[PDB]
Amino acid sequence: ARRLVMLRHGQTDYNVGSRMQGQLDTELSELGRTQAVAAAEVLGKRQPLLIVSSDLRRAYDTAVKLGERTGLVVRVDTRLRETHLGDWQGLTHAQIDADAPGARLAWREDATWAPHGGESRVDVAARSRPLVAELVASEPEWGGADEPDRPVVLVAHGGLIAALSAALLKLPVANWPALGGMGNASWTQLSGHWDFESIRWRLDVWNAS
Amino acid sequence: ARRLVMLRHGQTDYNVGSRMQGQLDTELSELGRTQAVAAAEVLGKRQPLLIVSSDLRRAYDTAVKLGERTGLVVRVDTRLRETHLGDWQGLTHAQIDADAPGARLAWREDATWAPHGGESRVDVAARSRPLVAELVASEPEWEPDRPVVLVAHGGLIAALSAALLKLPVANWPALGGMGNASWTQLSGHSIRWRLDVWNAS
Ligand code: VN3
Ligand code: VN3
Repeated sequence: ARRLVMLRHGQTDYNVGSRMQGQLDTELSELGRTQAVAAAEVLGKRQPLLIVSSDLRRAYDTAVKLGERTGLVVRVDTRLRETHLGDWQGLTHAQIDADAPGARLAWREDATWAPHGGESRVDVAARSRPLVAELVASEPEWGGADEPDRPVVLVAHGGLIAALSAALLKLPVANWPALGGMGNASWTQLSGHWDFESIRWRLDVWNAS
Repeated sequence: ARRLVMLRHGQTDYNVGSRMQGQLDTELSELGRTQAVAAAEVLGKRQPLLIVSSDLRRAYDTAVKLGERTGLVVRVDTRLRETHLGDWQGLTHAQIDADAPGARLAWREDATWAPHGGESRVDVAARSRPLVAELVASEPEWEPDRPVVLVAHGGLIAALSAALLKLPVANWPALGGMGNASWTQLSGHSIRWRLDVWNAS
């Protein structure tokens, strides 16, 4: 079995202000940096095989602390970026609700709906799922005989993680909103048991702190 | 929206020996009581509204440590019992696999399959889900972030959670087994449930 760990970036100042980011490249807050230190310790002990991060700095900075704790290089991939949120980037929840009452809630319940200029959950899965497939192909050590519990660690964002997870689990799109919201520096683990499609993923942990 | 928290029982002696329990009333082990304390600590802080426990002692006792921690009567409902596992109750993994090779694994992948004499995951969801809807009706208070806590079992939690999420039966095996004294949180916003936490320790 292949263990896949997915870590949401630590707290940013925008998170503190309930302000939407998307692919705006915001900074970790001080608290966010200490969160990343704490998470690296926990995940470091699990002895990751590999670290792949979103190139957005809030994720990348989170990933670098795990790299320091484990002596692994941090690989970077734009396909792990958070959902592009188009017109909503830079606005707060309150601001969005004032303009479009009910649009946020509606967005949340429809995995095919994108904000104007942005991405849907389905779009994000379409870019991120093949990356997991590439790592299955490129990392023979993963779930291999020697050390089969050593996880691949993807460091990213909450939207990306829900989308990628639902897609790996092969939930129908209509059910993707069943997956909730990750905490800052919280993680999710899937296991892939066994062609890439033949892999059967299950959810071991959603949103551990 | 309403928070629903579901806690699996602490470790039993049967768990250490990979021995199936079902609705056999087995006991918490030493380590299991310890686990139940620690979990009581964490979950007490979220200021639970109310507690329902399976009447099985491994679950009931687990619930008690939280009840003590926060001062509420641990309500009991037999509808929170673990999957009845028929012929498998009392048998070990090694034992089941020797008699019916591949049945145990295949069972995990089919929410509709029951051990002979026992219940399927679909059966378990149908009997336990009415308890949640009853608590929706009979409990006005739903401070709306205070959680309702169900203390129960790994099978029951997976099945009930999948049913609340309205996952298709075919996808119910997407949910992996809960750790001992680990918990899950659903949020209900008919109501649409989402998964906030699966198998936190
Ligand atoms: O705040 V995020 O990009 O998960
Ligand atoms: O082994 V338990 O009844 O979840």
